[PDB]
Amino acid sequence: ILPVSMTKTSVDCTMYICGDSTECSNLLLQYGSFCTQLNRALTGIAVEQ
Amino acid sequence: FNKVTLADAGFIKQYGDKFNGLTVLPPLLTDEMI
Amino acid sequence: CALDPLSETKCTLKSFTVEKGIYQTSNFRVQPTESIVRFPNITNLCPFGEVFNATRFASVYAWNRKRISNCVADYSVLYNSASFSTFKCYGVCPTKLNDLCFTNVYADSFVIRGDEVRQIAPGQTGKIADYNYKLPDDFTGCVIAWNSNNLDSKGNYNYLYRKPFERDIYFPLQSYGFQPTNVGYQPYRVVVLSFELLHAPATVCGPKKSTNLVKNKCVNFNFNGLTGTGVLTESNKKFLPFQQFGRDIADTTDAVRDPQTLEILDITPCSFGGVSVITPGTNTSNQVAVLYQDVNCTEVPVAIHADQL
Amino acid sequence: NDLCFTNVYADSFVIRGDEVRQIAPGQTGKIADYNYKLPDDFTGCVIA
Amino acid sequence: AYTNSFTRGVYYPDKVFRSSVLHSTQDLFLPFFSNVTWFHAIHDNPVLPFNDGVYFASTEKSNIIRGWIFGTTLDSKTQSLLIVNNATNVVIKVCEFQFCNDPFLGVNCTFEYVSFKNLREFVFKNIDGYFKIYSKHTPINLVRDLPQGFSALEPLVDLPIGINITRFQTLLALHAAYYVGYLQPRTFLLKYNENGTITDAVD
Amino acid sequence: SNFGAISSVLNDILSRLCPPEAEVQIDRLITGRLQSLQTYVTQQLIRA
Repeated sequence: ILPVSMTKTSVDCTMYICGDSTECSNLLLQYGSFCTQLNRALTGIAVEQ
Repeated sequence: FNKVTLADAGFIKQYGDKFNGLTVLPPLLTDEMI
Repeated sequence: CALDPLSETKCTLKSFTVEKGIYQTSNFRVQPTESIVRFPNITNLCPFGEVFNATRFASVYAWNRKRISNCVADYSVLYNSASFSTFKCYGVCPTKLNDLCFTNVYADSFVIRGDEVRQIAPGQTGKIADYNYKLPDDFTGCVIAWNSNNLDSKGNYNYLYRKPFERDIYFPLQSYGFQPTNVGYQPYRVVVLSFELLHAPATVCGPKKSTNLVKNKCVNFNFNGLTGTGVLTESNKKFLPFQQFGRDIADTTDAVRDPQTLEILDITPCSFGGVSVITPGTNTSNQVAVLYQDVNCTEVPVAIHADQL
Repeated sequence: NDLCFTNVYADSFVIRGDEVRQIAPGQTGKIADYNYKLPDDFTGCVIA
Repeated sequence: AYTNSFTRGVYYPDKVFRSSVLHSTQDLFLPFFSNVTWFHAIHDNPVLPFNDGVYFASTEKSNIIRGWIFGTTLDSKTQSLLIVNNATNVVIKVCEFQFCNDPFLGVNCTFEYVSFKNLREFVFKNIDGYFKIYSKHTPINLVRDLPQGFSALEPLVDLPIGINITRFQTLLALHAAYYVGYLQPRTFLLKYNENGTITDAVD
Repeated sequence: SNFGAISSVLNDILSRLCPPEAEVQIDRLITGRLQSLQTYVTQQLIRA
């Protein structure tokens, strides 16, 4: 028996961190491209499965 | 296929249809294509 | 970026060329939403007209505690009042008190020397705070203090001084020399409001009018001071009769009971970042297709709020 | 003295001394609503 | 007498719906597999300490147990919580009562409120001066003992009374059996089913 | 989790506080939730 794939998770990091708050979403932009590179990493993991 | 099972939150609580930005995407090849 | 799915994609990628593929897109779409407000049906007004106007407040060695409950609470009248020299708040900011709503509120009230008002803050150290009126270091509440040199000075040695909210009675008991000619040695009256924010039914709630209830649209809601932005949908969750709110695996609020009509509403966030855009290269075409991730096609206009797009 | 602005504005007026407590960026109260509110991100000095 | 309480005395920790989830909570709970002091109401009602809080249960066919008293001195020096069901509704007071030498119900004040074959279970705790009451009722078929099984007690009422309680007593109808256990600061894992109902726990 | 904020619920902070302090409490939740996601994505990359 061999593992071949795992579950293709996707996390919308703005909705995880800020939960539909505009006030938080404007503060989360001050952290720059941390959120887009988390989505980029999980997309690469998911496409790789 | 019967010997591997889910009991998780989730995973099973999402996959059985959670809304905190997390989602599970389907595989490209369906189990029927595999 | 709000124009169309290709523009949302170009803004997701920070790029004017888009290469051939399927792109999971960050939101950017315009998000107009209407406010909704709900509170229990009650018509009493809270007794601040007693608490802030009593003939004498207590001595600070044995301060008096009033429970406020089952009433509409006009904190805006207190905050507009010229009577108060300082009006601190901790864990709440006073402007929000009229939107916010509590299970009970406790007023503690007494007289102190004016220099001692600085000691009435969370977890403070000093010859009143550490000895006979300690506030919690996690105190949520407002401290309202003013010179009473016209009311309480004569001096008036009938005013006396000696854990969080502890009361205790040879003794270290001492008196204040309150005379009209005293600036820090004046008497100051004070009231401290402590807010009971527990998840039991609220009974002390600001004078803000409850709206009609809007289902199946993205709304900026408030139920008993519990706010959020979300779609409200009536739901089949079997709440037990004591339960007022419902929570997800995340312990985030997943449902609420309306305080005026005892129906259960699920809450769903409005965002929908579950969009992917299928494109050939922009060198090939500006034509795209959109995948709305795990939604039924009849539900797409409702999932994305297409009438607001 | 090491610093060089594009414009400077002096806001000049009289209030009761007790109300000088209200003239700060994050402050609230009747001065800080009905007649003189600072920006919550204000850069400058308050002299009284 | 004593008996070992099994998985009994668990209650809903908060006024929140949760469903299809395992939830860890820390609160004053009666420990699992723990000794509860057992008394007959037929053939007495002594004073007990309150400790951090009390679990109380009665096994019944008769409604002989009808109320409770809580306080410190129980002698009119200070407020004391009195709870009685008058066989029509619950009545509650916190007055400075001067109680009888051997209190029973015949066959200053501040706060006041008005609303074997069966088992009635109750929990009393006094956190931050809120006297919280939880409740459950079930059929049974055993005169001796509490049942070996699980059911969660749900909120009866909450009273903002502020008494510094340290002692307790029950009240009987006079011209059945009951059990007393003490709550302790414990972590429990609670099993909320699809109907949002606590169906099991781990101490 | 609180991550040192007054509440783990982002809507408590927004319903109780005004912007100068709400931004300080939200930045603790942003920092901890962003670290919670970075820890998950890092361990999913190693697991992948």
